[PDB]
Amino acid sequence: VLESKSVVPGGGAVEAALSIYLENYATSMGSREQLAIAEFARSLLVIPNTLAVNAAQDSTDLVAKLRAFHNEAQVNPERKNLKWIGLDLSNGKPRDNKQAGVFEPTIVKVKSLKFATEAAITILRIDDLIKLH
Amino acid sequence: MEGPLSVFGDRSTGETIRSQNVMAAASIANIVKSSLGPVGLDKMLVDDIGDVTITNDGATILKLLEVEHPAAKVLCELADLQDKEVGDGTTSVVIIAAELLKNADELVKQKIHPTSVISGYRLACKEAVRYINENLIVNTDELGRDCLINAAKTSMSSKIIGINGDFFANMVVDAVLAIKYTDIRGQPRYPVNSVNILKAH
Amino acid sequence: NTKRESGRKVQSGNINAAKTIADIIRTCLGPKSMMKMLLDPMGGIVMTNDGNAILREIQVQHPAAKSMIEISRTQDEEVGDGTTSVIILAGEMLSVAEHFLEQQMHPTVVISAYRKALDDMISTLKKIS
Amino acid sequence: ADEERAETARLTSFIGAIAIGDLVKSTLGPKGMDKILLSSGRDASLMVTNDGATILKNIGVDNPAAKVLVDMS
Amino acid sequence: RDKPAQIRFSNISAAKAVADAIRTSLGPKGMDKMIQDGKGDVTITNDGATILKQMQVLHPAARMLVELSKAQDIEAGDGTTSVVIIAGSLLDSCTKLLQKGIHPTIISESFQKALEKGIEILTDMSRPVELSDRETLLNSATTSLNSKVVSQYSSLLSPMSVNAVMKVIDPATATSVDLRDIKIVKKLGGTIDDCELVEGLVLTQKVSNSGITRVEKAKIGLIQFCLSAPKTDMDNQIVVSDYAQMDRVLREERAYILNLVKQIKKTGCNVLLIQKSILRDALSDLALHFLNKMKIMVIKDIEREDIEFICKTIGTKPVAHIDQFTADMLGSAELAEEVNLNGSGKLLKITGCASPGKTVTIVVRGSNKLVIEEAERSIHDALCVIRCLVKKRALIAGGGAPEIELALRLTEYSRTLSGMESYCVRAFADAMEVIPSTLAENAGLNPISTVTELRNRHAQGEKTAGINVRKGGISNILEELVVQPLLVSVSALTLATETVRSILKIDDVVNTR
Amino acid sequence: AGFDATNILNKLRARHAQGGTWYGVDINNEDIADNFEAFVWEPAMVRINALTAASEAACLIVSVDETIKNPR
Repeated sequence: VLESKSVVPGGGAVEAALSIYLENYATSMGSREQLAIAEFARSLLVIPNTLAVNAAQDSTDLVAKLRAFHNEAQVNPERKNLKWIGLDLSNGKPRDNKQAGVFEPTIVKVKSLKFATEAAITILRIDDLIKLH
Repeated sequence: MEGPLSVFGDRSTGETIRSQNVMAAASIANIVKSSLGPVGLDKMLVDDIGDVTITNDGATILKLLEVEHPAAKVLCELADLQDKEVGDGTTSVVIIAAELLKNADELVKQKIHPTSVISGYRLACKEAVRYINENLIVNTDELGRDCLINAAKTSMSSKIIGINGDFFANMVVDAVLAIKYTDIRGQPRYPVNSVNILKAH
Repeated sequence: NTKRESGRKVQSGNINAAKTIADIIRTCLGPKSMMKMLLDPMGGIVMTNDGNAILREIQVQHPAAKSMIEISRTQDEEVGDGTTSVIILAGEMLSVAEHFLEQQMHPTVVISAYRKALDDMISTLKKIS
Repeated sequence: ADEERAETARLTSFIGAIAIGDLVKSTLGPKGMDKILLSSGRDASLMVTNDGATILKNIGVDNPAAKVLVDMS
Repeated sequence: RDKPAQIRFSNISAAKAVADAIRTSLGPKGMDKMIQDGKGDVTITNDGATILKQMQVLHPAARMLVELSKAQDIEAGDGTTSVVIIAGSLLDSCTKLLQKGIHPTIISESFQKALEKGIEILTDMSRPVELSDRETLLNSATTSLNSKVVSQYSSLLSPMSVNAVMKVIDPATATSVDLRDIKIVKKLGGTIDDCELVEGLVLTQKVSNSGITRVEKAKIGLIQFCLSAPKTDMDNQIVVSDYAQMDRVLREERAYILNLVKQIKKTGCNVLLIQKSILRDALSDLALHFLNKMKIMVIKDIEREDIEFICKTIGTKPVAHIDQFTADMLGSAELAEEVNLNGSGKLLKITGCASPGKTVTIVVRGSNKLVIEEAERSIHDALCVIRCLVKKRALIAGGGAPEIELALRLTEYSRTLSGMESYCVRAFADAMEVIPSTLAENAGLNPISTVTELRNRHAQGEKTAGINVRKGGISNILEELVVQPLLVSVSALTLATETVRSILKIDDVVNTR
Repeated sequence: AGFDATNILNKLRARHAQGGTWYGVDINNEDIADNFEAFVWEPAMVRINALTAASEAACLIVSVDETIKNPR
């Protein structure tokens, strides 16, 4: 937190927020790019749901409570709660503790996004397929 | 394998070999879905048949595994590379990746230009990162409710072994501030292993 | 190599392995007792009131069987008795708990029930001491 | 011993010589087809041939009628 | 018989099917290979070019693909993957025509007539840049760098290439400049920044210890002789059967050599370079340490490359034994430099060498063994692109975009040709349009729709425009920085036309016994 | 009309996030554009009927999952 001033509710919570926003943006752009962002976006929603299952609070319960707080005029980053955006990950249901140690800052969470994309680029990077006897 | 075995070493051509690779990619990930979070679950990996290890960390699991496909191979290394970096993000990174690789070969193939299709994925992460930078709503310990006192309190309540966030909140505030060695890596930072934490029974 | 099998499928294999061990030793403990006869691969007879002995001389399996051998060894080093006792407790609990609470669907709740039964058990058993 | 009887000897004599025959007939006369000889049983290579000498000698004879003709020519 | 019909159909099936797999080229497409070999080794591959040269096959028709790539590198050094994929197009043509009842000899003829017309039309669309003019060379070199892995070491590399080729050059549009004159050496140490172009001849070798000539004046040594000393090639009557007696023979042997190396230095030697193959042990392993002392360079068990370059460029010829004194047929020289750079590397530079008006050498540097590799590929392609202009100049569309463009112009020329050959060539025009299509197809799922669409977008732009193949979007392709040399695409057509034609020509089974 | 169907669908959503207009696919011209200004004019009512009938038809099938049959 000291190294990078900027912070987020980390884990899958930044992810749950971003799904809706990257979808509003996907639509807006249109064409081939709408799919590109939209597949990127739905992949973000799935991680906090899968996490929920583990602590046995389930996927269905998780999505339901969370997406409501986000809105189209609550796209704001703020600095105070008027819409929730965190998600305690031990609780496995969204609370209103906004500084828990189950959040992790910007430094880890930016590189989480980049490494998941890279795996798609790389497997693709090949040109040519051969068998060598 | 599936398809023809006219050729070998993970070649079967056409639709079949792509299908084979993505399923396998998915199997790794599924192990790490259950081990995801601080709520993660223990797995048993049998390493011969006279040995066992119990683990619940995402990168660790994947290291002992026997890759035998190119998709297998790139995905374990991605997790381990992330373990080298910080060792945080390690359970998550795999899970997102499984879904991405399958979707994208379809969309890159459905090109107008392949560099453009990959760039859309980049465009989604560029907004994401930007957002991430803009945020100071949750996990701010420097403009907290009680600064570092509140940050520690909530952390000890999330990882509670008795009654904690009481005496234990105050400790966290003291230890960071007890080191007066600034380590300039982007803003001033303190080591949390230059502290002395002692046990007494 | 890698083998993938998920959820409740894996969790039955555990029951299957544990209970088979637990049953005769459940009779062997007490002030009445039974015999677990080994038929050896080299032949001949070895028969004990202790299940771990017989597992060691032959039959080790991936889930429960290896776990029962390892906890019981720690037990001998500690107090020196109750080597017999551990294995039965571990298998009867996994047997009876798992099936009804999985069909209902809640694995992680069950893990938290084990704590609440640990907390109760210490308090009540100490009062009668 | 082996005895290959009266019809059969003559049949081996015709097909064997026909097969070797069809190799040198492409190059022969004005420009038409060529031979590009495919080598895999001695060594793995391809060879660009146009001379009948190369084509006929390099491929063995294991059909007894075929031996006589490649030597005379 | 039935031997000619069935062979042609299968051989064409068998190359073409592999060429379908192989066609995943340009950009990120298909899914990686980790390869379990037929000999049980783990091998990992990426890049289309590197694979094709490496490819190990035993099907006679598929071997053609391996070697097609190698010829392309030697003439162009560009388009090495490209030349194979378009060859697979010509194979696609060959089946459809067999069904029509056009005989195989006829389909060969048509390839020549496809080549003759096609390359002329390539020269028509092309904008003719000068091969001796630096500015246009500098843009073109950026095109090739930025299409490879580099995007930031590109800055350093573009100007060094224009200078290097300038040294070897000949004014004409005729065939000159080669990588038999452009000498490419690696060196551990230095960085991509420090890469050095020496206009003369520099050889890559390893030199014992550090502490040797790094100054001017040298007589360059090309020797083919072993020493005369006791227990070498001179008589001794001292026969050993003891460790002590062994010690004496070796002492007197090394001693005489310390004298010998002074006569080597008398000559002016500050460079001596030993033959590859011994005539007993060559100059002994003792001689090399003594030579080091005189301030004179070493390398025993010299590579093949050095022996060819020294004799040709500098006129350097073998010399007589040292006890008999050196013959003095050695070339001129003035530099013996042991290149150390960031604590590593051993090298010989020869400056003030005689030349025939050719021969440059670029030294390729990198602080780590992978970092040298990264300079090396990128520079190779940048040298080669400027090279292609001297051999035959001009710029056309790049990425293989003029083969798609060529298709429209070429259909018209077939119809008005109105031969037997017209039908074969028209059908090839439609096959050159499949190359961005086929590339994408294999990767994913849902093939058909995208496949038809890329051919529409390129065609409709007309004879001057289409889709780009390094940016996408319908925009002018003839000059926009999506260019490659005339040489690359004409060379590719040429090589393809010959190799493919050969499959049609055979008749009946053939297998040497 | 002869297009790549998935590529197209996405462009019409863009003008339903940049104006909320009438952008859809034409077979009455074989192009992509506003359909109101292309006089592709058909009642509200065809669409009213088709939604309600499609839901009604749907709910029945997903609800049944226990079928008792008699081949008597």
